[PDB]
Amino acid sequence: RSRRELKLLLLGTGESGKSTFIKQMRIIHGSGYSDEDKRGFTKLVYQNIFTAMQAMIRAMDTLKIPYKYEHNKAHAQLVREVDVEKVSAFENPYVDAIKSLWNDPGIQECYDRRREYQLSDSTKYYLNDLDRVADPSYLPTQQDVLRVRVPTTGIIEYPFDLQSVIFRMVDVGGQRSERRKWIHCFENVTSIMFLVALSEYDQVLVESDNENRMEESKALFRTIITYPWFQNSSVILFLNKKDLLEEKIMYSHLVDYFPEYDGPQRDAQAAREFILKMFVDLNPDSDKIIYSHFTCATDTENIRFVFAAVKDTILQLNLKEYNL
Amino acid sequence: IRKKLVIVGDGACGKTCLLIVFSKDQFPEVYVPTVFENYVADIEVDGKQVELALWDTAGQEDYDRLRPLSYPDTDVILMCFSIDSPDSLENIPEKWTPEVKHFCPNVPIILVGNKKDLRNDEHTRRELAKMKQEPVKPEEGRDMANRIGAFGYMECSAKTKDGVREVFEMATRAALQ
Amino acid sequence: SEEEQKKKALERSMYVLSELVETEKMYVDDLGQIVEGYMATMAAQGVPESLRGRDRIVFGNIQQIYEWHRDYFLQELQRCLKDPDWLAQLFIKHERRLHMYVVYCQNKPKSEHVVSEFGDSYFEELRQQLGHRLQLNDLLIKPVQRIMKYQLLLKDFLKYYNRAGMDTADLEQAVEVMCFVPKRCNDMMTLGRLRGFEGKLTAQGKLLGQDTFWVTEPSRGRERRVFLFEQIIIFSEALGPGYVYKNSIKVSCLGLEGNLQGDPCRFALTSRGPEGGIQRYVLQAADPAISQAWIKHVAQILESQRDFLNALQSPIEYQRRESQTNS
Ligand SMILES: Nc1nc2c(ncn2[C@@H]2O[C@H](COP(=O)(O)OP(=O)(O)O)[C@@H](O)[C@H]2O)c(=O)[nH]1
Ligand code: ALF
Ligand SMILES: [Mg+2]
Repeated sequence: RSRRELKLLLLGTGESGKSTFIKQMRIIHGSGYSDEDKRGFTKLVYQNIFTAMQAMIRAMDTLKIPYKYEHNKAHAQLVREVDVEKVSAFENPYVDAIKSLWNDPGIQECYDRRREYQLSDSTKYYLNDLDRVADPSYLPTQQDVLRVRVPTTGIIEYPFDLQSVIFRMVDVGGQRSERRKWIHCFENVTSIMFLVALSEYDQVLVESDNENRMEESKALFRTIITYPWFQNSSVILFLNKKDLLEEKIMYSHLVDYFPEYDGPQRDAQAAREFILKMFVDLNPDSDKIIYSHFTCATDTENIRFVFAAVKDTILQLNLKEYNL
Repeated sequence: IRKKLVIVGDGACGKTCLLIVFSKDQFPEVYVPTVFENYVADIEVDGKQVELALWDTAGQEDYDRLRPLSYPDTDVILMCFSIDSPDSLENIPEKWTPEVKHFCPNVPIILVGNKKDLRNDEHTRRELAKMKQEPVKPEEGRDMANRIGAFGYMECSAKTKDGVREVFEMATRAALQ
Repeated sequence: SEEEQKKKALERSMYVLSELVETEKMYVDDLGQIVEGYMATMAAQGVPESLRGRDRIVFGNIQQIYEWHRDYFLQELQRCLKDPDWLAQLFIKHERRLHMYVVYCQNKPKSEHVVSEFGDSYFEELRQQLGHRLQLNDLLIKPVQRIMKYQLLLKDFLKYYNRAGMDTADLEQAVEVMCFVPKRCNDMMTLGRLRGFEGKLTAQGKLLGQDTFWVTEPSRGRERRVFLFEQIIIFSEALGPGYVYKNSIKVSCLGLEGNLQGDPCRFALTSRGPEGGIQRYVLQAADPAISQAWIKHVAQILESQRDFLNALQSPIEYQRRESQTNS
């Protein structure tokens, strides 16, 4: 009559690192990524570059940014015409064009103002290091595989055997679009891992562009925590994308988006400390702790340490509560 | 040599008061308490230093399946009812006995009649006469004990302390057999 | 000759409140005998080979209960001694937490079978190493008793404290709530004999209700006992007691159409899932007043559940709403 299994929901706004957690939890406790496994992702690395570039190429027009080097007008046309769902090779009519566009101070000016449109986060990581990708003998590094972006529309569950205990790790959608489905995997939930992207504080939602991306991560949180099937289930808050906040907080200031924050500017820490405070205060039940951790999901060795400590708490609880 | 005594009866039929008088040797100090946490007491009958454990079922009386958790490995049951309440004499063969002899088969029962002093009191006679009833006489309680087949019928009162010791002296010697 | 008895209401009630508060302490430390005595000692010394596979089954979830009482509930009862008006609101507050008593009660019959058979020649040893007056099987009843003594202590506050204010409404719910918890615990013993259902009955939310229905579907007539939890509804065959699983419908895919083709006694429940097919069961009831009851309540569980979803898809909007409900 054994019961050695434990469901965990990953939840939160889209683009907050739910899938990337599952990748690291695979790297750490699963079968790693092999060379053949990586070569599968090349198509998607290749794709992401176009997604990102086309994204800006359109931003130029939208925000009336002028291209500095006339010859890029062509380049930007050619690239914007490309169908991203069919792209499966980085060949040179384009490889040069995307390189030239990335180099135009006009596109960078546009990229510096990325807040004002929907561009992905690993654009820099890739578009800076084009020459490596563009190589005909490219084979994605585990970090490249960690930084790709295949957006989820489906509840795919991922089990992981770990010290004779199985943790069944659920990966849900993120955009308003998907959240209906979430309720079908609310079944025997032991703990709610909720992700917030620290660097969201200055952006607006992809689906509805009047509304601050943290304002909504915040709303969602309180909305889930409230729900009465989660009162017998712990909640663990992973404030993600710290590395991005640390670099972002030097230009874009918090207080302009959240004026309640009375701390200093360009202070990487003081900010996240406050952001954490926002969320932990929305905890309603005063007899229940609401565990928190600052994470960078593309840092395997940071995530190794975090989930390590998270388990020894999750186990600690569910032992006392006679679920094991 | 330890034994296990569980008490049983209707609400406010002097279950909790009876155990306080024995475990202290004193009346509750004019504040009738509610919780008597399980008390191992040192009694001595026929020269045998018994350490009889006392379990109260105070409140657990509207909950059919929960009482059965207090009954295993039991060696004696101080089943009782209040003298000042013939409605408590009604449930002895109706609710209690049938339940008891299932969860504790062949294990002895001591019927006890609590608050004998409230038989004589005129304030509890005029109160009962309204309900077209009367205080249960002893020649009704004995016939009940026979009918259900108890180890021995006894009477006492928590205010007097009278027959309180002698009921447990019976409850101890019964725990032997 | 009137107000001198209104002040006699207070003192007499403070004795009852102070019993609760001072018994909540002796209970905490009596659980502290269980948790950090018998379980701590057994962890340090070692687990017996006869009892190795069943270490936990003895102590149930008692560790969860202890640490709640010790580190939160007791402390709040101490605040209630110097603020007795605050007490009623507190017993409502934590209706959900007392679920831990259900899991313990259900896993109590198992202790006796794991204790009274396996290691009684072992608990003699630990009882004499620690040195308690009370044998293990005495301390492991404390909560079972304690949860049905909360209905009592509050019921006595209601007698004496009716005169010291007309917020018997705060204490009306407070007592109500604190009888329902022992009701669930009592009911969840019988429903522990549910064979042939994968999933823990305990963590399927509150057992709201249960009743007997005749269950058609396009026909296959059959008398069945229908349990209704917040997360699920179970169809079961009664064995006159003790029950067997037959079909389920999780509330996550539940649907309802009441008063079928005119009839007050008939409704239908429908299961439409993302991955499964479409099932549809017609429940016909005995007392029409039992049918109607169920429609109302299920049609509600749904109404609020379809609120939740709409709020997931629009969470900031729905928390502007709820912030102005609060204020
Ligand atoms: N630089 C950086 N990028 C991240 C971090 N977490 C996620 N990303 C990137 O952001 C994108 C979103 O990740 P994903 O897990 O798919 O988001 P999801 O929709 O919540 O599941 C991915 O392309 C990741 O490479 C982080 O901590 N730092
Ligand atoms: F925005 Al997602 F998986 F939640 F791509
Ligand atoms: Mg994803």
